[PDB]
Amino acid sequence: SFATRTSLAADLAALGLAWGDAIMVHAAVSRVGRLLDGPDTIIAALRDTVGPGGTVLAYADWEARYEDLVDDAGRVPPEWREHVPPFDPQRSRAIRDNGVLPEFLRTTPGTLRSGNPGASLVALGAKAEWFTADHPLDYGYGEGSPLAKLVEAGGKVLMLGAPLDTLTLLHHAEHLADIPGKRIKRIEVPFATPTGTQWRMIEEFDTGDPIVAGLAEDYFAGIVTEFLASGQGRQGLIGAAPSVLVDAAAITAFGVTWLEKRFGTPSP
Amino acid sequence: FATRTSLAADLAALGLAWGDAIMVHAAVSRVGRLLDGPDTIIAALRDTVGPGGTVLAYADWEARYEDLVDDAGRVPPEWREHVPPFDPQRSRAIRDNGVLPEFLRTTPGTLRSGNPGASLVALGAKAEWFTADHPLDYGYGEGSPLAKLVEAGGKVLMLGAPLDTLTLLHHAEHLADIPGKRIKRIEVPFATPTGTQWRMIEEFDTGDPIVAGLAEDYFAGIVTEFLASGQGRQGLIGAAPSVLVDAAAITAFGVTWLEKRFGTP
Ligand SMILES: CC(C)(COP(=O)(O)OP(=O)(O)OC[C@H]1O[C@@H](n2cnc3c(N)ncnc32)[C@H](O)[C@@H]1OP(=O)(O)O)[C@@H](O)C(=O)NCCC(=O)NCCS
Ligand SMILES: CC(C)(COP(=O)(O)OP(=O)(O)OC[C@H]1O[C@@H](n2cnc3c(N)ncnc32)[C@H](O)[C@@H]1OP(=O)(O)O)[C@@H](O)C(=O)NCCC(=O)NCCS
Repeated sequence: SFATRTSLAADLAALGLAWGDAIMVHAAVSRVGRLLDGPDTIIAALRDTVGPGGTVLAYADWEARYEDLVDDAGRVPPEWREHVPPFDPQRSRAIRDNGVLPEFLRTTPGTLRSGNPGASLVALGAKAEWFTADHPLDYGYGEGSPLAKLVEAGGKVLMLGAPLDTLTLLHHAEHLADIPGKRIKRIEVPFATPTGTQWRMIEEFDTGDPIVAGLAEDYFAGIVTEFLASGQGRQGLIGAAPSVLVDAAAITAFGVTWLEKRFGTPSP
Repeated sequence: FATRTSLAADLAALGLAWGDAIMVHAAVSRVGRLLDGPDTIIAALRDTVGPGGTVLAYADWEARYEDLVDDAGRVPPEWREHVPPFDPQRSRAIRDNGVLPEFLRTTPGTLRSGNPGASLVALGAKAEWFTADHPLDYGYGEGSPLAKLVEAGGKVLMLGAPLDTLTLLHHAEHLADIPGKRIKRIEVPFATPTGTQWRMIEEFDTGDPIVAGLAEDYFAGIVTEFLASGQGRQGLIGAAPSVLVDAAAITAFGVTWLEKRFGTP
């Protein structure tokens, strides 16, 4: 009844994960079933399937409880400024909303973590340095971001039993979409540096809610559901977890088209 | 919000001092709302104790393979090379001990000793010494990290944790001169470059009391008697009722406690 490193690797190959792939994972680890090495079995199986030339990624974000204290400008009151732990890509935890897997991947030796805290990705493998280098601090889900690099490299996204609305790459589609009324987030962020804490205003399209008004919180799940119903992507079990594997470029373009058909003015 | 500074003040108020080697057993949920989660506790401990001190915790490890028993403690041959081997840098801390040992283990600079079931994690001035050369047999006895904590005059902090989780009292069980001590043997897999390598580990069993006739949680009674004798300190760390005891004192108290009942003075 134990799911092993070998058995999960076989499930991953059966679903379409291939040697050399760059694979970003969204997991609901409890749905995989009985795991012999806990969540680390999932990470190992992904690395076994993808080989030393591939890369395993996950969405990290970070635990910034201090955001409950910021004013309407997104700035930290002076009374709290020196009590807020600054972001350090090597020490700051992955956000707890994203599950156990991003944090377990972050603390796997060799894993790198990009520099934009809220948009940070973790990467482990051959192109981890490229994925995590020079993450732009403003609009960190757009051009030059790890998500943009995942599309460029022909990477893939694996929903390992996770709800389909957690597909972070669709925030990149939100950034690219040519639509009016895009919601913007501004937040002050402290960065750990060799000379001490540096504070910096971060501006981006807001990813805590849909990019524009008139959308349900989980409307990403609808985009993926329509994507799968249209015959794109792959479906199958990884352990006990029903899973979907999609092409990063395909789901991004589908998401942009989806948004621009509904709120934009598309071509034909 | 409870902050790094306020928790460090609570720790100093309770008796944690500059340069101390402090071993922590925590129930993080009782400390209250923390601005940097459990890492605030680790930071406050290092701030209170300073660069000359050391922060420690009991790591153990998740050896779910132990559920594939055989009563002599051996892994069936079909599983011997599917069992995840112990790697001191990569194996997780056991989850029975709470989130704090694992958060401390993955703090950069933290080291972890080589006896998997008895493994301690240490961060600070003497972390390399504390975690070095952990004997594979009787890893709660002489030359162990727990013995080194006693030797260094360290302290143990029960940070809202149930008092029976005080791992150092297993060292008192090892030291106690008493008959009928129960012994555990188990096969343990170690990760090596050429594949998994095995070690038969022998130790006094720490899953149950050292001898028969004791309550499962009798460590908590020992700590209560220790405090009732006027030793150690109690107080709040954040919202967490806490106990701070001297490692050498509680060990000697524990040895005497066991030797009054089953041994001889
Ligand atoms: C929210 C969500 C994570 C909840 O799913 P979940 O499986 O219940 O939570 P996790 O993924 O962290 O899995 C936890 C499992 O891993 C194990 N686990 C967790 N921490 C562990 C630890 N320190 N040691 C050993 N095992 C551990 C546990 O066995 C646990 O299973 P259990 O509670 O049944 O015993 C999931 O629905 C999801 O959304 N995943 C994608 C997250 C994401 O990418 N979000 C992006 C922002 S929208
Ligand atoms: C079993 C025991 C750990 C349960 O106490 P607990 O406080 O409920 O569990 P933890 O210590 O791991 O604290 C978890 C808290 O830290 C936070 N936390 C846990 N994981 C987190 C994560 N990835 N990110 C951010 N915060 C996290 C949570 O806020 C959680 O509190 P909540 O779930 O109530 O909201 C405790 O009773 C105990 O025995 N501690 C001593 C253990 C020991 O040393 N045993 C020795 C062997 S006998």
